Amino acid sequence: WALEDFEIGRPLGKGKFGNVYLAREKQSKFILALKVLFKAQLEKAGVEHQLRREVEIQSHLRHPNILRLYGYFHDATRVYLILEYAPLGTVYRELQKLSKFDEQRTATYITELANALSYCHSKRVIHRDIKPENLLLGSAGELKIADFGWSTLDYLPPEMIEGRMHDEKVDLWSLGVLCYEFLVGKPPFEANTYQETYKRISRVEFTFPDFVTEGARDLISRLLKHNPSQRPMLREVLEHPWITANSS
Ligand SMILES: CC(=O)N1CCN(C(=O)Cc2ccc(Nc3ncc(F)c(Nc4ccc(C(=O)Nc5ccccc5Cl)cc4)n3)cc2)CC1
Repeated sequence: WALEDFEIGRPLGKGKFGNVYLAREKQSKFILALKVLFKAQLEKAGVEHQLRREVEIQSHLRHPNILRLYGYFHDATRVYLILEYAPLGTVYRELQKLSKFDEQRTATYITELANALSYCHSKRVIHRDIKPENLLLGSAGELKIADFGWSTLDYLPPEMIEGRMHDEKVDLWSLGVLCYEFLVGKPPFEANTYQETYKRISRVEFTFPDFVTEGARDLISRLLKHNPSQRPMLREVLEHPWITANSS
């Protein structure tokens, strides 16, 4: 494949490593997404092997709630990734529109995530940074995870900011933060400065608005335990009463 094989549309967003553009395959007129990463920019970060980790990951890993990488190619100065196109966009933007999701919507998202993350883990794959700007939406409103790593302190667990050994439990922490932000509208450790957020995350200082229900409080509080070992398994998250309360 090559750049001349596609019609490029408007950009969809991002900026640091690569922008991601609307694309159309010239032959089929089928819609898909196209990421442009810069080779030199990748070499300075030293993440070139992490880009290869993705290409190797994507040849094995398939899940309805994870974006398919269809293929890849490269010219003299760029690396192009032929991605699946999530036509409803990023969860980040939905959260700005709706300000906050309701329980039934949050519970569905978290289940889709727990199923996704459960699959990833069982094949020795830890996602690093699940956050709203890395979560996309399918045509049926379903959660789709972009990226993995190549991988703001807001979603990082205490082990990572405090420089400790880390596990797949980092993803369980993120899920907790992601659940809180969904329900209340803002992340639980939000502060004015790096120093506060660090302190707050380190010490797990967060509180709940009165409206958050007992069940959601419980699930989130389990996920945001400082001790990673004390956090639940994805099995237990899927079998939590609040999750299985908010499901058909
Ligand atoms: C309601 C409505 O009319 N909408 C929904 C809101 N909306 C959008 O979200 C724009 C939008 C539309 C479609 C996509 N689809 C998609 N396809 C494949 C991809 F690989 C992909 N990857 C991206 C694309 C963009 C971003 C991104 O901008 N993230 C981000 C980074 C920093 C700050 C904020 C954000 Cl959202 C992250 C991942 N995006 C991504 C964005 C415009 C259209």
